[PDB]
Amino acid sequence: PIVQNLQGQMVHQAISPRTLNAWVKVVEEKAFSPEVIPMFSALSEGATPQDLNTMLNTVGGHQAAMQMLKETINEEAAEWDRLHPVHAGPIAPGQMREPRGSDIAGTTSTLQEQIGWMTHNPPIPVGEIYKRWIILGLNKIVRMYSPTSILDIRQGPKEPFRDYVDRFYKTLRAEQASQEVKNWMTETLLVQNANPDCKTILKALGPGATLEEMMTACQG
Amino acid sequence: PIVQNLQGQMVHQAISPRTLNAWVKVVEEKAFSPEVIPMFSALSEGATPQDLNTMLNTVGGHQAAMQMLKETINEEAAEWDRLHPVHAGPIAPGQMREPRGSDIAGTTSTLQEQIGWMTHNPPIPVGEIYKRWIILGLNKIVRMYSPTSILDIRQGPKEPFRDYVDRFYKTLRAEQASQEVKNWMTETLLVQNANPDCKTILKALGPGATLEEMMTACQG
Amino acid sequence: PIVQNLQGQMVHQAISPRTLNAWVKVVEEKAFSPEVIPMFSALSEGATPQDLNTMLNTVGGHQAAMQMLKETINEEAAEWDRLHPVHAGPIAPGQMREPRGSDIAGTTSTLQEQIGWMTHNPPIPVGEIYKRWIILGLNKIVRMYSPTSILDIRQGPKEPFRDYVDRFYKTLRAEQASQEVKNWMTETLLVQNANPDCKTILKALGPGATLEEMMTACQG
Amino acid sequence: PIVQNLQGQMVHQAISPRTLNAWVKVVEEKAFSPEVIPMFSALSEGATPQDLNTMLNTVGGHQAAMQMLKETINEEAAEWDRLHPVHAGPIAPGQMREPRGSDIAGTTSTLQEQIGWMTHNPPIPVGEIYKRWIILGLNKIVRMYSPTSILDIRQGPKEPFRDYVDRFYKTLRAEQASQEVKNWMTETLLVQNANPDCKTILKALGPGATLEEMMTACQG
Amino acid sequence: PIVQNLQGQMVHQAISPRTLNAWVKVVEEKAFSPEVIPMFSALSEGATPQDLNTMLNTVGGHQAAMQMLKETINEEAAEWDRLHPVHAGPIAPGQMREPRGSDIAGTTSTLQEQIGWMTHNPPIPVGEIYKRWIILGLNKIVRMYSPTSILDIRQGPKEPFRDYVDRFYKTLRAEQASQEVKNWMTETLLVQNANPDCKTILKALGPGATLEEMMTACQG
Amino acid sequence: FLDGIDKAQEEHEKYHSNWRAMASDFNLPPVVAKEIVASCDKCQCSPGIWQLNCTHLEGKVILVAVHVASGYIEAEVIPAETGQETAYFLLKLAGRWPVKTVHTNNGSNFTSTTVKAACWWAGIKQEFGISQGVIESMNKELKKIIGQVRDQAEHLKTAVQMAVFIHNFKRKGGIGGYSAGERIVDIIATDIQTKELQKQITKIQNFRVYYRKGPAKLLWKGEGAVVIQDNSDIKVVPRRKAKII
Amino acid sequence: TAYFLLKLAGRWPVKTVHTNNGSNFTSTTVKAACWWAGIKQEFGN
Ligand SMILES: O=P(O)(O)O[C@H]1[C@H](OP(=O)(O)O)[C@@H](OP(=O)(O)O)[C@H](OP(=O)(O)O)[C@@H](OP(=O)(O)O)[C@H]1OP(=O)(O)O
Ligand SMILES: O=P(O)(O)O[C@H]1[C@H](OP(=O)(O)O)[C@@H](OP(=O)(O)O)[C@H](OP(=O)(O)O)[C@@H](OP(=O)(O)O)[C@H]1OP(=O)(O)O
Ligand SMILES: [Zn+2]
Repeated sequence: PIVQNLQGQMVHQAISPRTLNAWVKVVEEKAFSPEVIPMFSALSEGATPQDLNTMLNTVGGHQAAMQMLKETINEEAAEWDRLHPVHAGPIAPGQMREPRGSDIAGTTSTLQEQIGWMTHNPPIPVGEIYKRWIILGLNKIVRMYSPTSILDIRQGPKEPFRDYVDRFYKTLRAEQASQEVKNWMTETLLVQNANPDCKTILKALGPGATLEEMMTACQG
Repeated sequence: PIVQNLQGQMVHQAISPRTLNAWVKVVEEKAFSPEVIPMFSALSEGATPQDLNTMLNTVGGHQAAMQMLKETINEEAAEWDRLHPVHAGPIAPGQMREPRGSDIAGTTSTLQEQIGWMTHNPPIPVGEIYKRWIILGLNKIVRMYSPTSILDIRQGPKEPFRDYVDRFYKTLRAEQASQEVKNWMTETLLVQNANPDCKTILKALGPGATLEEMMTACQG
Repeated sequence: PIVQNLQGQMVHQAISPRTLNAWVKVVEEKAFSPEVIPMFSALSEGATPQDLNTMLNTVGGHQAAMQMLKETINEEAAEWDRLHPVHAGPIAPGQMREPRGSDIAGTTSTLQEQIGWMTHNPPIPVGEIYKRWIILGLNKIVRMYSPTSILDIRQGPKEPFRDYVDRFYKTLRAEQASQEVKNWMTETLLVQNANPDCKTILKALGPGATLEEMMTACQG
Repeated sequence: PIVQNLQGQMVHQAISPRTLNAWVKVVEEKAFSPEVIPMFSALSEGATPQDLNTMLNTVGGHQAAMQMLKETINEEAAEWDRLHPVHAGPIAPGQMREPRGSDIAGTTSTLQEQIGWMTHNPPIPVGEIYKRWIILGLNKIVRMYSPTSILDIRQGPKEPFRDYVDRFYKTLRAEQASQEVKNWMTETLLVQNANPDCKTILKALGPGATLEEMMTACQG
Repeated sequence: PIVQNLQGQMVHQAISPRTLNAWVKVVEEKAFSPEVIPMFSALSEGATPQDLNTMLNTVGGHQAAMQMLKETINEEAAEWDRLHPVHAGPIAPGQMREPRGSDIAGTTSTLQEQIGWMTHNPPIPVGEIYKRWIILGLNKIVRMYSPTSILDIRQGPKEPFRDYVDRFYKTLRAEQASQEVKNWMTETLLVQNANPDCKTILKALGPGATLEEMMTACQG
Repeated sequence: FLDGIDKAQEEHEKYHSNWRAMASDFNLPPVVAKEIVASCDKCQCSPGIWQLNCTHLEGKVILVAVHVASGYIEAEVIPAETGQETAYFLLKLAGRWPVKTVHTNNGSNFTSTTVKAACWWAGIKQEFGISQGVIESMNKELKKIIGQVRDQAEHLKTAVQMAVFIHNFKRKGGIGGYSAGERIVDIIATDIQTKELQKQITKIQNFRVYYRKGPAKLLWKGEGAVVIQDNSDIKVVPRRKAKII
Repeated sequence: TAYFLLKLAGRWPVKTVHTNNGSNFTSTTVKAACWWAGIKQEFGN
């Protein structure tokens, strides 16, 4: 990957085989759990769009999600092309014009153009924009692969509430709602959808109770 | 993290896949036993708050512990904002103002700010402060996750005192207290609630001796 | 860890996660067999006492032996303090005071003080001394896990002498005593605890002979 | 162990954990067989006697062979001391006397003494002598651990010549003797101890025939 | 082995345990098929005769092949001694003794003089000669391990032509032959030994057609 | 009975078994076994006929199969409701026990592609729609034993397996006071020996009996009665009007 | 491993078992599992 030389200049390097092997094995082992979303950003730091495409193409199976993310990438590239005015004319030496949709997608832009854009001043975070588009695609893929919603979850009559709150938060992290709605639901739903004894204890505790006191009050 | 060159400067580096894989597998396998507390410090030397946030986000399951860690990080950031109020005035070139609580948490601060702060003279130990906040959060979460207290450990009649004292020290180390309190516990509670034969043997031995005599006394 | 630059001065580096993982795995997986004594000394060829403490406290389970070694370390620090008290008075610039018992134990001394002591002229191998202290405790640890004595070993009627002598030498090595008494007992107790046929054959060969003739006669 | 430096004087090096892991793995997975003799020399090239002792003590079980090789090392050290003139008295700085019988075994000599001996002008290959003593011990204990003889392998009427000559060579390498007798046996016993059909075929082929035509004539 | 230092010079190094372990395990477990011949040439690049023989004799099992290759190495050493005149005379500084047949085998020579040969001007590729001798021996031994001839491959009435042509090509590659005879065989034998239906189909196809037409026509 | 009261108490503190089980296993009178039970604070068809059903417990789906003719049970908590795990359980129970018929409902998972493939591979007859009272009583009994043992259980799988282990062996059934395992072993052994003996005599004994019609084959003669089979129909006649040749 | 042993006990009655000295076979979990079912544990036919 693009790694800065020690007391030198940022030089592009090839992708290590072990990183992509770990990526493909963790992709095939897990059915696109939310925990893999940060892990992607833990493996593609400072990587050219060509490297992103190479990593993406390593997936075996699950081609419907890949087609969906490719379509979303194409539409986002079209949006980027349409929102940004297309400069026309001579190209300044050492620089290049704004990337096109296929250029930010990385399917036509060569490695030399990517390196020139990375070293261009002002900086051109084309790879970062593509990574954010991939993040949005992965978020909608996770929404696609969610087996159930969050409002319909229930707590068992004799189930220890530790697993209940654990799975409640696990399903909550998969939600694509706004932050304020997330705060409202994480304040109301779990306290209003508990066992009668624990819900009575919590309503005795009143509002504004942190989850630590919430669970220590219902300890059994 | 950020590593120092051989008689050189402090250059940033990508996160090694082996380290993160070992961290996630040891978190999954070892649950939340106290022995993971040192391991964390073994895997976070000279690392940016972004690296710590990514490592906290990678682990799946036990999302209640992650939410509690997030809220404790938020309240510690509030404490930092309160003890160091918002500064004002222009900042000299080549320098950045004191990080806010959100910057320390890493939610609003880019990696470039971390790189600038780490290499700044004098150095800013934002990463170390964030690591200590995470250590406090892990201490409180392992206090929460302890199965039982220390004052209710009962030794079985047919159970040898070996595993009894082993689990007694397990619960003692899982307990957060003062060094003198732990010494008082190891001086009194180890013998005040033992099997009657071992109690009589220890009383015959007399208080004020190392536990080696205790273990060599009640054998059988 | 503490390393030396190529034709240069000594520097300090972070602990490799692989070595710590291998150490904790090999400690936990099999047993507390005597081979931990060499293995540990094969993983600490130059390190600060803080590194030794980090390597030590990461062990999971068997905290009884950990408390044993901690108490022995404390008493060794106390005896070192009483036998060689740290001289008071002014401290010359460019140097630091002699490490205390808490400093060699690593409880209070920071990593910077240890690094300065290691690079001091003359160098102080204080941490190395600490290692040897641990070794002493480890010896007692093996005395913890000896299941039998040096005399209760007997060869079964259907048991060949191979595993018999293997167990005899294993128990002899687990025994902490003088070398002369070990030589005395290995020349006499071998024949006494042997099946009558090969015992009388090896006696007819000649008492005090090496195990080569004994095993060549005891074939089958 | 001892590492050659780029156009510079040699410096001490620790032992990689993977080396010890592979050594203990290959020791445990396979019993004492001739093939372990090369592997040993592939892991102890130019190693100090302390490193040899450390890697030797790592083995688990089969302590009878360890005691036998220690006895042979002691007798070889005594013989070496007898044959070479003993040295004593003060020595000029930068030089020291030849290692004793206990020093080559590493039981009394320290790492610094070994480093000074190997960096001496002219260098003393004490480590090589200890390694060849260990090689002799390995040869004798492999001879000990060979149950079958060389003069008892028979070829069944339906047994192919392939595994017959394979086991013949296994026993030939397992047997330690002069080269001439090995050539004589590998030229005579293989044909003298075969099925009558292949025996007559080889007799028709004539004495001194190469093994390739021999086994392409006996095949079928 | 000997490696090229970054912006430096050639430096000798020991064999990494991973390389030898992988070689021995793949040789013992996969096959003696000719595809292992490139694998060896992908591992012994820039090596030394000592490393070559250490890798050669370490692997256990099939010692008949080892004896065969040792015999071929001896005969090739004799060929080298007899074809290349032996120059006997004084040795002056800047020159060393002429390479011998035994020297190529690495039996009468040690590592340091092999390094001196490697750095000697003009270069002496003794390692390359030994490697090509090993290649010839391995070619002979892989010819030995072809149980069937090349003229006896016949397609079963119910056997699919896919695996038939696959094993035909495998045996062709395992067969020791020149390029032109291999072309003639792959042009005639496969169509001369197919099932009657595909035989007539390919005869109708006629000559001058690549294997793609044959495989697309023989389907069904 | 010799000092067996202490063993009965120490095993009832862990199993909470029924009084008759302690009486039969440890040779204790029923009165003392009932007293031990009371003193506990936690206590107050063909062999191929197998019924599989799905139940819900603490937000988890559990598939449980029951041998109808013997009362044997086998339950497993499926993590995510899908037909693949149903087929896996079906093939495991087929590999552990011979099953010839399946009694399930018309659920989507019961009619999954993998389930159908497995049942066709095993050659098991499938019958949708259904005796259920015994299934319900066993379900409630397993629920109550799960509730009893959950205090000493860490996870759901261990608790379910403990409940199955207690129910199949440490519970005396109906007629004869025999557990489910004993009943199933007895019935399968009797079926095997009866089929062996029935197939043993067909080669040797072959007699033709005329009554009233046709050349029927002799099946059983004695006690003044002749039972025979003709045209795949079994007929019983008195000793009169029956000639054996 | 303890779960599998418990399943085996639930399927068939077991009184004693002989097994080698593998790391997972000497763990505390399997020891507790065999202590529960009263399995006569023997290491080493
Ligand atoms: O993580 P995996 O895909 O299972 O591969 C690992 C990994 O090798 P890499 O670092 O080259 O990927 C191990 O290294 P660490 O996990 O300690 O970082 C290595 O251990 P060693 O290099 O010390 O041998 C181990 O090998 P092993 O299973 O022999 O312990 C090897 O697994 P594979 O050999 O199966 O690829
Ligand atoms: O040989 P390289 O391709 O440069 O890779 C090496 C090699 O690791 P692998 O054999 O697993 O690829 C080192 O092991 P050694 O060859 O020195 O035994 C390892 O050292 P550790 O396994 O002891 O960590 C080192 O890592 P490092 O550079 O951190 O010392 C790592 O280099 P990479 O980290 O660049 O792969
Ligand atoms: Zn009860």
